[PDB]
Amino acid sequence: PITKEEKQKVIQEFARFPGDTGSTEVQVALLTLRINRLSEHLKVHKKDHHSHRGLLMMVGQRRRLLRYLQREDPERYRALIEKLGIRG
Amino acid sequence: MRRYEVNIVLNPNLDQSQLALEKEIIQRALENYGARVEKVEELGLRRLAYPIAKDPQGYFLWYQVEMPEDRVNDLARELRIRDNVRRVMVVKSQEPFLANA
Amino acid sequence: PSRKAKVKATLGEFDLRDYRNVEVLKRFLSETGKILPRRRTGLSGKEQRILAKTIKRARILGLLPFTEKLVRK
Amino acid sequence: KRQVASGRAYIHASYNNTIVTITDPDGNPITWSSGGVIGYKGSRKGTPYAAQLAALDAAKKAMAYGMQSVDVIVRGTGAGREQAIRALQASGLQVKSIVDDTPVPHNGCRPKKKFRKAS
RNA sequence: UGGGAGAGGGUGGUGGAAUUCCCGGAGUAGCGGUGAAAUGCGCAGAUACCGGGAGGAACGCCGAUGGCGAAGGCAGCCACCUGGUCCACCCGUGACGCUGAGGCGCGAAAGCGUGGGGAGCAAACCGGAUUAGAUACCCGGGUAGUCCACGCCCUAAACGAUGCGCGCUAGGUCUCUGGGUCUCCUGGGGGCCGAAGCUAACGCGUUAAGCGCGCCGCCUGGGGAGUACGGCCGCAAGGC
Ligand SMILES: [K+]
Ligand SMILES: [K+]
Ligand SMILES: [K+]
Ligand SMILES: [Mg+2]
Ligand SMILES: [Mg+2]
Ligand SMILES: [Mg+2]
Ligand SMILES: [Mg+2]
Ligand SMILES: [Mg+2]
Ligand SMILES: [Mg+2]
Ligand SMILES: [Mg+2]
Ligand SMILES: [Mg+2]
Ligand SMILES: [Mg+2]
Ligand SMILES: [Mg+2]
Ligand SMILES: [Mg+2]
Ligand SMILES: [Mg+2]
Ligand SMILES: [Mg+2]
Ligand SMILES: [Mg+2]
Ligand SMILES: [Mg+2]
Ligand SMILES: [Mg+2]
Ligand SMILES: [Mg+2]
Ligand SMILES: [Mg+2]
Ligand SMILES: [Mg+2]
Ligand SMILES: [Mg+2]
Ligand SMILES: [Mg+2]
Ligand SMILES: [Mg+2]
Ligand SMILES: [Mg+2]
Ligand SMILES: [Mg+2]
Ligand SMILES: [Mg+2]
Ligand SMILES: [Mg+2]
Ligand SMILES: [Mg+2]
Ligand SMILES: [Mg+2]
Ligand SMILES: [Mg+2]
Ligand SMILES: [Mg+2]
Ligand SMILES: [Mg+2]
Ligand SMILES: [Mg+2]
Ligand SMILES: [Mg+2]
Ligand SMILES: [Mg+2]
Ligand SMILES: [Mg+2]
Ligand SMILES: [Mg+2]
Ligand SMILES: [Mg+2]
Ligand SMILES: [Mg+2]
Ligand SMILES: [Mg+2]
Ligand SMILES: [Mg+2]
Ligand SMILES: [Mg+2]
Ligand SMILES: [Mg+2]
Ligand SMILES: [Mg+2]
Repeated sequence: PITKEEKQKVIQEFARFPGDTGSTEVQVALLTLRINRLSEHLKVHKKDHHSHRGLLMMVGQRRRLLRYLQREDPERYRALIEKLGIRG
Repeated sequence: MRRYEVNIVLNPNLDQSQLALEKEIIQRALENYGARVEKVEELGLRRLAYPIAKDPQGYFLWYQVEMPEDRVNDLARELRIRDNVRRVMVVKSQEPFLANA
Repeated sequence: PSRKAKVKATLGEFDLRDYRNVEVLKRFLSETGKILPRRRTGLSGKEQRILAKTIKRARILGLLPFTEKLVRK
Repeated sequence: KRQVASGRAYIHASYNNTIVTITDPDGNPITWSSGGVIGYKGSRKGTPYAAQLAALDAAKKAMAYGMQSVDVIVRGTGAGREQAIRALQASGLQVKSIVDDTPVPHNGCRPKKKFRKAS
């Protein structure tokens, strides 16, 4: 699972400023953490389709936010990505 | 790590030696698997509600511990390898949900 | 009718999650290993649901029975 | 012939027959009867009277072996169960106790169609 | 951020009840089955009873009128891995939203392929009865299959036969699950009865079939026909 600390880590590592918890980057970073974990969970347990639907929603929610960034601040977008190493 | 509660029922016909030789490997395996023993109880002999292993009784053990979850299954898998060990029930600890209180 | 008394009212402060206290747990099984119904246990949807879990655990351990013989008929 | 005195009486009631078996204090049969053992050959075996008779045949044949007191154990739910019990009680044998031990699965094997349609 | 309930999903373990078979004991003439019977099983000793073992499949009571899931669906118990979701605080972002042709994935049962496994059940099938006949209903047997692993198939009365989202419009009553200053208020579900209103009626009624806006799907008398042709998909059966 994802431990509170494990989580608090990314939140710091990505927050635009102190106390920032709801940024597009923070959210995209958190989703990216969950996604990757679940993706690992599914490399094994390939028959766990109910959980795969959760993966599908996450990935969707992500592209959606990222889409917003690209449209709002083309830079932060390129930076958020390069940093996370998303897409590819 | 997480807090568990190992339950072990073993042959009720063991001389002080055999009983200690089992508790030996029990205590051992635990250590070998990160079983930090917070507490313990040994109500020993008790009248089973039904015969387990043809025997109308069993000798009980109990250990409140903390260990690497990913090994809780292996730990218990191990405890079972014994012949004198007739039951192994590990359980994630829980706040006592009182009632009628 | 189901009015002999509810097993809950007949008890004191007890932990529903204690799968070893066969002393009280046993008072929740019928004249057979059968788990008593809420109409008789006096417990609630949630309490009753935890009892079951606990009882079954005690049954696996050997502390409680799965079934008993009726004595009459 | 072996002298046993006290033992067990097993009533296997069903919708087609009643078969009684008397055994020593630890399960080994001494004698037995059933609607077929006595006269009745087909449908009649199920009837309670047949049960009554078989029950008596069982006890009688058992007293020869020196039986006196029995511990009854009922299995089955047939049209004739309760009669075999009243039969043994008036048979002479002393009914020390009665216990229903009809087996019931905790849901194991798919029943015959005849016993399904049961939600 | 802090908490909660849950047969939500995947994996590995493990428990007891019962059935069948095998071994031992004891015991003897029938058992079984039906409306009644017979086929069948039993002196190579069955049925009924006790003890031991093997194996597969399912999970009694608790279960509800209950819970969870997008649907299909999901009930011993334990551990791990994992999805969704509800509540409180009012903390962060700042319209980032809704719907959704096509695409992609999931999709009960039966069925297919390869390899396993088979207790019980059981299409076909082999017999016994019934009957005017009885290619049925009832009875004795019984193969595929039902179970597992991998691939396929993609259908259903897949139903609430009610597409998704949001806003608005009395209340009473029961219930599940949170929070509260725990008469009872609050939030999210599950039922029932009902204001206004709607409806051909039946009924629906804050879980709309009411009053509205957004987007998708679909209908246009019955038969021919979900057929023919064509295309796509499928090993096939067949599907669209
Ligand atoms: K014969
Ligand atoms: K009307
Ligand atoms: K065609
Ligand atoms: Mg008969
Ligand atoms: Mg579950
Ligand atoms: Mg068995
Ligand atoms: Mg034998
Ligand atoms: Mg046969
Ligand atoms: Mg013969
Ligand atoms: Mg013959
Ligand atoms: Mg002979
Ligand atoms: Mg046996
Ligand atoms: Mg076998
Ligand atoms: Mg639901
Ligand atoms: Mg359904
Ligand atoms: Mg969860
Ligand atoms: Mg704020
Ligand atoms: Mg601002
Ligand atoms: Mg959509
Ligand atoms: Mg769009
Ligand atoms: Mg399917
Ligand atoms: Mg299938
Ligand atoms: Mg197959
Ligand atoms: Mg096969
Ligand atoms: Mg059959
Ligand atoms: Mg006719
Ligand atoms: Mg004929
Ligand atoms: Mg048949
Ligand atoms: Mg329906
Ligand atoms: Mg209501
Ligand atoms: Mg409500
Ligand atoms: Mg409510
Ligand atoms: Mg009106
Ligand atoms: Mg009308
Ligand atoms: Mg009218
Ligand atoms: Mg109404
Ligand atoms: Mg509406
Ligand atoms: Mg309408
Ligand atoms: Mg639509
Ligand atoms: Mg159409
Ligand atoms: Mg036409
Ligand atoms: Mg047509
Ligand atoms: Mg068709
Ligand atoms: Mg083709
Ligand atoms: Mg082709
Ligand atoms: Mg077809």
